[PDB]
Amino acid sequence: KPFKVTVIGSGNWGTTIAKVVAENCKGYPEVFAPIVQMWVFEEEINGEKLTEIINTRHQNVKYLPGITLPDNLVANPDLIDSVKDVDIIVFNIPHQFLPRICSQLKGHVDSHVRAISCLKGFEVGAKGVQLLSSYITEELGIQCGALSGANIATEVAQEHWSETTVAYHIPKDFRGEGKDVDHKVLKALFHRPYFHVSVIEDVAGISICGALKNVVALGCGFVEGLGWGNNASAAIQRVGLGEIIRFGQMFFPESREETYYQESAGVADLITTCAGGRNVKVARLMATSGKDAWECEKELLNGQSAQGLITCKEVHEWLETCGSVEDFPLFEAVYQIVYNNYPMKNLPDMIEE
Amino acid sequence: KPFKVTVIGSGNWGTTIAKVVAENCKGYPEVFAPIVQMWVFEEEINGEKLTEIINTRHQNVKYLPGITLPDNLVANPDLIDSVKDVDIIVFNIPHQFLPRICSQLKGHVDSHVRAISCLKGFEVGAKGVQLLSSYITEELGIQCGALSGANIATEVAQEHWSETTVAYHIPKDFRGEGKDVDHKVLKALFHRPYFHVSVIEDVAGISICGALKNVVALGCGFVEGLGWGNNASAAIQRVGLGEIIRFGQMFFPESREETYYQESAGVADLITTCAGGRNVKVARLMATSGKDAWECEKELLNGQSAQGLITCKEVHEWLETCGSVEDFPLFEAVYQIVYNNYPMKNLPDMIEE
Repeated sequence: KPFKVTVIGSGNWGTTIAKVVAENCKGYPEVFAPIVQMWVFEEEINGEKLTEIINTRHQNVKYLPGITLPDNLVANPDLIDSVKDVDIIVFNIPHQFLPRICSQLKGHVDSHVRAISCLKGFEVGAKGVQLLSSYITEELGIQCGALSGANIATEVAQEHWSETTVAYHIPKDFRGEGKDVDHKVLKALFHRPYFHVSVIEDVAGISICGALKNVVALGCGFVEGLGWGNNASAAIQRVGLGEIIRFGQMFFPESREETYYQESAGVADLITTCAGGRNVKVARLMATSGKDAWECEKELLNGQSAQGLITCKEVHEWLETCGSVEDFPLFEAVYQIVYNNYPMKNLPDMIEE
Repeated sequence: KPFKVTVIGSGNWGTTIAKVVAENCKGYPEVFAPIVQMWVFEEEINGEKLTEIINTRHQNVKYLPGITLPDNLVANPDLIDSVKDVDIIVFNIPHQFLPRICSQLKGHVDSHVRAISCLKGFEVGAKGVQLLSSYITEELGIQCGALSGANIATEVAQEHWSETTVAYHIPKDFRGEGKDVDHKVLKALFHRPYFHVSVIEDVAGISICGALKNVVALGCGFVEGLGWGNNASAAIQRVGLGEIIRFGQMFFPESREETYYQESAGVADLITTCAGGRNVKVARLMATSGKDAWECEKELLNGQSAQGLITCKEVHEWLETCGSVEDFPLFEAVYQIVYNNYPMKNLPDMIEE
């Protein structure tokens, strides 16, 4: 009768929503089962199992240090055991691990199971476009939504106020109240006083913003680094928002314009990304120094990557196979500056209408 | 036959817009008359006349120093002489001088004259709402549009790339091509490679943004100063944008939602204002110190004011007479914090949906 929730991922973002979910399961005992399972890929810190470190003193010592986890958030090293007659699966693993997790879950989940994908962005390249939520559905046979917004795992964990959008299309095989998941169940599952949740249907809209915003953030960084200021940056954000809407309606049609300017996953996530982050910082240094993206990527983010560098190439490849490159001058301009040696100062002329 | 253009202004924005217009008049000799007149309220410098300082060596030494003005930008101390059968009037003076300029132009303009107001914002209070372009139309009997975007006179003058929206409803009195002004004439009049122009109809939409953005910028400052970061700020911008749309469509129902998220006057102007400026800076200090607004206004802005402080009171008064206070929780929250002594930390609970 009540909904059993499992989180598949355990990382930064994985541990953090699993806490969000565990706090709501305790908060609504008539709706959700008391215990929340979290799939942790077994690792040993100082010869001690990570799964047991979490199952008292309640801290993900490696991926989320200093954050006290509820009591009902139980770590599980077995993927199939964590899924043992689950109702709601919250997918929170890096994109490169999705094919592994899906192949391992095939024939072990359940037709009744409904899922939510916390994986930001979508699949884009020369061969086509695909939502990661749709990959889950066609490799598991389960209904799958998305969670995305202007948020960072570190801030949500420290209970710093931010928002998120949760998108889910109610399926045909729905049977209502205390039996299946609707927008009320999803609102109760994720909403916290420090984490405002808006529940919608548009899974496509929420998803494309998560990737495309990073291409726009590069254009803002270029413009900031050149010393053009806030007004020039705000102009790229406006042009960028328009290109995100255009991309969504062209390839997912399907998608509501409203999602892009009304939701956290849209406009708010674009604003925060263009204000500060990996993509804007790398682009700003490219303009300051004159070094190429990857030189700047190495210098500032050491380990990690500015995902917009990959996205602008992938979007370009998809648009070349569509014959729709002319329709997105900002996306094209960012690609031309990053990969080829386009002047950067020519950005206004390239986007000029 | 060609369009004679006059700018009523001479200040920061006035001289800058007159430079933009003079550049385009020289650029389109088949559309506009060669000379552009600029009304300058006579003042003496080195005991010298400001009007003659501009009419060679072409510099507004007091209001726009270091900026070389074309050749065809002629300063005029006589209001009526500057309007000497003129086709297009560009109003660019501070809000407090609009009743003076209008009362002095009454019975001296000409019915065929079309105008553009560069005066940001609109009139709001307990008694009602009014566009300042509508005040011009009701006092002069001339059609009047608006010019607003994410821009600063200083940057546009320096030819630093930015954008603007120009809004104008084509009237019933319209003739067509080389006889009257349409969106093509307005695009040619204001568009520059360093100043991108988008021409629309929605005069109401672009006007309300110019005032309301400062109420939102206060909410961002509060949230930043509390140490909640970019994600919390982006959330207030998202909520704020929604409240600007809601306000526009409630009180100027002929307003298009599109204007708010597609145009420079909308989303871009909101982004730049919330990123940096008087309103965000004062609000940030209010959170940092704990002093009241005006104590913070004196400490940073010296001989300048954060308009949003007045606007949040004026909007509240209008909403009280409408009985629509509940519909705008963010606008109400900003008010309550500024005027009364509302905790500021309660901002998420006040806007919670």
